[PDB]
Amino acid sequence: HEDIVEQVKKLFTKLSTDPTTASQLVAKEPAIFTGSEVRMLDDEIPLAQ
Amino acid sequence: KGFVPMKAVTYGLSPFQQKIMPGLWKDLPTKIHHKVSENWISATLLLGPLVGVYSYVQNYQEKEKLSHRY
Repeated sequence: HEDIVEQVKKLFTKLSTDPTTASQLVAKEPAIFTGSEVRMLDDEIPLAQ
Repeated sequence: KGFVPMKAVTYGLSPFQQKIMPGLWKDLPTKIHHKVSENWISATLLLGPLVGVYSYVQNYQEKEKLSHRY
C-alpha cells in the first residue's frame, strides 16, 4: 500500500479541481419509472424474445 | 379463418397515466358542424316524404270536411 500511495502521490498531478460530485448531477434529473410497452413485430424470425 | 404475416411496430402507454374524461367535450361545435354538413342529404331524404304526405293528407281532409258543410 505504501509504495503505491507514494508513487501515486508523486505522479498524479495536473488534474482539474472541479468541486462537483455525482450527488448534484443526479439530484436534478432523477430517474422516474413510467410504464409502457414496445412491440416489434417481424414474423420472418423463427423465435420470439 | 387464418392470419397473415405483418411486420409492424407499435408503442403504447399504461391506462393509469393519461386523462380520460376531458376528451368528450373538447371541441364540440366543429364536430357538430362536420356531422351536419356530412349528413344533411341523408336527413333530407329521410324526412322529406313524411312531411309531404302529412301536409297533403291534412289539406285534403280539411278541404273535404269544409266542403261537406251547409
